[PDB]
Amino acid sequence: TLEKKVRKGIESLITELKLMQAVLSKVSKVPADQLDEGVKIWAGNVKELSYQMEDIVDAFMVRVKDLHRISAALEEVVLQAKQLAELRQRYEQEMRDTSANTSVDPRMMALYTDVTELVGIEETRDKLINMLTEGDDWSKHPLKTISIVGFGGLGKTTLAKAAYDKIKVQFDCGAFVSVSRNPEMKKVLKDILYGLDKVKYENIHNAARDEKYLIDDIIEFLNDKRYLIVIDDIWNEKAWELIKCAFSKKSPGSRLITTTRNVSVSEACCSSEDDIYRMEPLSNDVSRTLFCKRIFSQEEGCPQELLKVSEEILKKCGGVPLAIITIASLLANKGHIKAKDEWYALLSSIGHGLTKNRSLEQMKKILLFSYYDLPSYLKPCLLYLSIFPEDREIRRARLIWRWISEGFVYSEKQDISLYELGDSYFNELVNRSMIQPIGIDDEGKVKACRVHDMVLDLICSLSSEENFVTILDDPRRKMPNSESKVRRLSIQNSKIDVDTTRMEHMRSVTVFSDNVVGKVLDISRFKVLRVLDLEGCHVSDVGYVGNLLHLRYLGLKGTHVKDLPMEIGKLQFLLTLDLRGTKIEVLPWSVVQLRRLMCLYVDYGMKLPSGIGNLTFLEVLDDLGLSDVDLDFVKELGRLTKLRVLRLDFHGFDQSMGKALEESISNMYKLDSLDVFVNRGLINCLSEHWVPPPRLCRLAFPSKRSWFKTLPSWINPSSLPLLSYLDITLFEVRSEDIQLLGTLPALVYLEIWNYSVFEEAHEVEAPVLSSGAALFPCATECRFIGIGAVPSMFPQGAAPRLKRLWFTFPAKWISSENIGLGMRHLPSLQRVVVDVIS
Amino acid sequence: VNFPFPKKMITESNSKDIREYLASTFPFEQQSTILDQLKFRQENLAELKDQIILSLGNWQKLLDYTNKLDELSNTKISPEEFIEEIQKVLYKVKLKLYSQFNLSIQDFALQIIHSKYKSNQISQNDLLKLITEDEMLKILAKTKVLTYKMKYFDSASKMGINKYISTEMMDLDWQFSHYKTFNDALKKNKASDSSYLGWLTHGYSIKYGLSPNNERSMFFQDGRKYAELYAFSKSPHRKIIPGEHLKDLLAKINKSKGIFLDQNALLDKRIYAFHELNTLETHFPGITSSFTDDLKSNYRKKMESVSLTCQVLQEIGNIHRFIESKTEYGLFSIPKIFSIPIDYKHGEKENLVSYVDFLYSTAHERILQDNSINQLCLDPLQESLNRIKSNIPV
Ligand SMILES: Nc1ncnc2c1ncn2[C@@H]1O[C@H](COP(=O)(O)OP(=O)(O)OP(=O)(O)O)[C@@H](O)[C@H]1O
Repeated sequence: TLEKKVRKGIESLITELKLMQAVLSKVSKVPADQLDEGVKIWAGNVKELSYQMEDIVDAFMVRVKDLHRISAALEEVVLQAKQLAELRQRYEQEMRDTSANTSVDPRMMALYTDVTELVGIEETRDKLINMLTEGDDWSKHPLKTISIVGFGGLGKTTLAKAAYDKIKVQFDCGAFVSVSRNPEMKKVLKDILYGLDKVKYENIHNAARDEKYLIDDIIEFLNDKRYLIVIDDIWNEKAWELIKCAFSKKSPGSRLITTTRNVSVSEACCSSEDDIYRMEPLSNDVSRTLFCKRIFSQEEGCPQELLKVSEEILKKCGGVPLAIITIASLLANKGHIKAKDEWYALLSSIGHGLTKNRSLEQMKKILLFSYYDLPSYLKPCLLYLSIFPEDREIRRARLIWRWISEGFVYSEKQDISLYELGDSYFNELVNRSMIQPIGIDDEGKVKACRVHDMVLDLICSLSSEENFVTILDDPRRKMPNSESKVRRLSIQNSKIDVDTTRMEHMRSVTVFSDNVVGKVLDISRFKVLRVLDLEGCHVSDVGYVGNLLHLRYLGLKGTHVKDLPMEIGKLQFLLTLDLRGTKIEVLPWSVVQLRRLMCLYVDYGMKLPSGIGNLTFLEVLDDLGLSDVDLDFVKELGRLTKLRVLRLDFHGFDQSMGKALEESISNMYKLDSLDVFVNRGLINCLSEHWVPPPRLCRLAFPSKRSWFKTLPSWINPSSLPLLSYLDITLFEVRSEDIQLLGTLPALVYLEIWNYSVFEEAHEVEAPVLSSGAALFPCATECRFIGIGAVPSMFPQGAAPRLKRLWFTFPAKWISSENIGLGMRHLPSLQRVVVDVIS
Repeated sequence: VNFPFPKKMITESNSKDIREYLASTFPFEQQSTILDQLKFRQENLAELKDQIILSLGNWQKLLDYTNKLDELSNTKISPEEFIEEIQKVLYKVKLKLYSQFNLSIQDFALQIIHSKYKSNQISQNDLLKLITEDEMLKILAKTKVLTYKMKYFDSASKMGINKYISTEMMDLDWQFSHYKTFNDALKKNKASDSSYLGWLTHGYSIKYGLSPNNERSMFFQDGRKYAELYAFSKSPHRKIIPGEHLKDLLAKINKSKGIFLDQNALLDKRIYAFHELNTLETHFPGITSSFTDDLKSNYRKKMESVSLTCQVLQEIGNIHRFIESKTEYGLFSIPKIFSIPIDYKHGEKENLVSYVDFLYSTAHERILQDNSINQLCLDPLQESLNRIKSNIPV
């Protein structure tokens, strides 16, 4: 009855949403200069309305007394939407004669810069020249492409022009052509035509034949010649393939150059990683020389008192030959406007307010190009990076879980894990050349990420003009003029103004390495809260969560938590639960009540209550403590057929129940990585008759004191052909085990331990790779412990890619002839030291 | 009293001046010096149940196993079965007054095996086949630290030597002297297991209050730590190009090294950092070998300089535990039959006060001086020198 009216209004509300995200997606596409103020203000208001109705619908969804409150809220929200309709409609004008000319390219006059100005461009121009002109001799090699990927303004067109100016007289044709964000194909092809001959194709921009006949024309003009075309700033490769067909004929002695800001389109070219040309930030010394070239007259030691300021600031740019140009031109209006005071003001300003200046926005457009080219469902992903402090590494897993908990990841295909979707978002951010990845964690993928400095403050500002985040920093010490409409707060070193009076609708809150938490801030006052992040704090009082209903992310890494309340069962909605590094050693029984979850980063010290098989939706479990456990609970683990990554260590169940779990593992088929830890024992878990899950990639083994008797039979190229990681240790060793392992397809990572050599009186033998020729198409990392791997397993045509190798070498083989090295292998196999044994 | 440095000289024809008395006197029979019998435990084998019968009313298993251990003490049993007989109580008991007698059950039972080995009643290979057992390492590494805090911790705190208790110097104690075989015979055959048992021993030592702290220990109480610890113990090139979970360990050890090299900060956490880093260095050599930092910070000699004071203070505390007893010797350590009366002994005037001067001269001979070290070496040594010269006459 009463609830019926509310529920029938909900679908109207969600349609209203869909319309508003439609229009907001439409408006945000255009840069914030061609937009008139009325549209900007209207969009600003509709965004707040969007937040309000998202709040209402989420509240109704989580709840179903409350019906009347929901009714009043929805009614009033409808009222403001209706009012704002005619508030917009009241003031509109046409102004037929408003045709302001389109803005020019901000980075065009940058192309018109003095040759005798750039420094350090050498020893990279030559390298890029001879990485492609080495085949120019014997100018009959098949044509090839060399792309150039980069980010920001590290300088790609500059070097492309440099190579485009030296080696040219030895060519018949050529064309330097640019492409915008949304090109016109006929425009581009006319551009190529005019760049070849300006006589026959003088007014080639006038005629409008079609996309096809002029392609035929350019194809015809390219017979029996070497062209050497270059096309830059191509985005959305679907454009590239159209031009690609224009180069479809055999032409010995030709080639072409490409530049782009996305690596996810360069691999679409040149068919090989050898032809990809990464470009890197300049060195500290070259950057210092360039910085002092501009501001100073001819020498840098004259100040001798702001030097430390100079290298302190210069590292903020890193190596980018755009920031070190911009700041150099900004900071010296005419010979050091003043000393050491505005430098400190500038250093403080970066991070929160440096962008709003003069003669500086002409540079920020070149960086917002990338942000504007993003599709939807990815702008929030990038703007979420402003929460974390300036210089701190960010683990990708934290980002993925935060995104999913926020609600930025969703689909309607039912064939997606909803987690590898987050991985897809992260990899899409990476391949756009706009996040730096580092490390390779235990998941087999990137460890953590870092953000460029000025890009960080730029996205901070972009999130700042709306209320996407809020930062409390002592150089900033700013609060928006409306305490009410605050959603995301990223508390930092500032520990003074921690007022909490007027944020009823508090989407998310986080604290970074502060003792101000708790003693000044109250979280229980937040009626709603999507995610909570408190890692690194020193408080153990988290027992008010029962008053909270909307948590999804709950991070408590390194928190000194002694215990958590029994009333946690009320959190039916939840996605993650990290408890690593806590003092709690037993979980409450009220986890059976939980229903939704995918990850549980728990430590093996804690105790898992019986009844774990209920968590069907669980998707990844880490460091489970398996000691003194009954058999039914052990078999419960095979119930949930959705888990991908599992980590196990144990000391106290080495019985046949180990085999009971061993076949229970195969009940799952979604695995991709596994590892088992056990102390100095024979492996009484895995049998030789047990089918493995079809998908397996890592299968590590952290223990080194334990051992297998021999190589397991169920390891074969037949089953589990997806391995990229081996990590085995066992007692014996066989010259046939290596031959068996050489048949598996990928095996990127290899690490084998021979227990008997390093624990018993045994001599390192020489295993022989008998069958086959290569057995290792792609094995970059290979480690042999206590096993002799001479360089002469095979000629260089066995392991194309192998950067690292480790093995043991007896001193008695020095006088032998089985160590016959001296040649250079195909991979970078020149950096090696061998553990030699007397 | 601000006693100055006792400048003496220990040269030829002077080491045997006093050690000869030490070669036969009641102390130092189970100890040694840095300048370089079974009836005693049998009487305690009789006194094993001095007070168990008093409060048997729960408290019956104590006496039930007491007479069993008494039977096993004097009866002669083949090595192939004596271990099986003695492990019946070892593998049975799980865990205030109760544990006060439970430890004496375990501690006295294990001393029998070493005593029989000293008499060649147990084959060495048989001992090797049982010391490699996983559980007994955990038993010994727990019972040692429990027994030390049973008796010596009550008197260590009052003297002020509680803050300078180091786990790796525990075998030097006269009571804990049988551990020398368990150490050397084990390291000769399975050297890795020696560092293994030491790594466990310090781990239990941290969380029993020997070296307490409010923050967690990222180096112990986790098997995965020993994975990398043993991985680098074999390949000497796994630390130059380390994998993950090893940059973390380096980041937590070099931070503590900088803490140790610091000057102003609070001293208790220097003590904690020392008792960690020295353990890791002695058990896992070449684990903090920062070849650049140590040379320009004199770290290699600074660690030895601050280490020597611990043995010096241990010997001074031993002398203090000797002077008043002539129970600071510890409960269940000295039987009442072999007890020491209150009368002053004439041999003390020639072999104790003189030996103190020799000890302090040996302490003040090759220790480097640094203001950071002076807070760690000069100040405690001077405090001990002041304290030792205010109690010898009385
Ligand atoms: N060695 C250098 N010395 C001086 N300025 C340099 C140097 N290298 C690059 N620059 C500057 O960097 C900019 C070059 O930009 P770049 O070549 O990256 O442009 P792009 O390929 O069109 O695209 P984007 O800037 O988006 O990557 C210009 O401002 C140029 O003056």
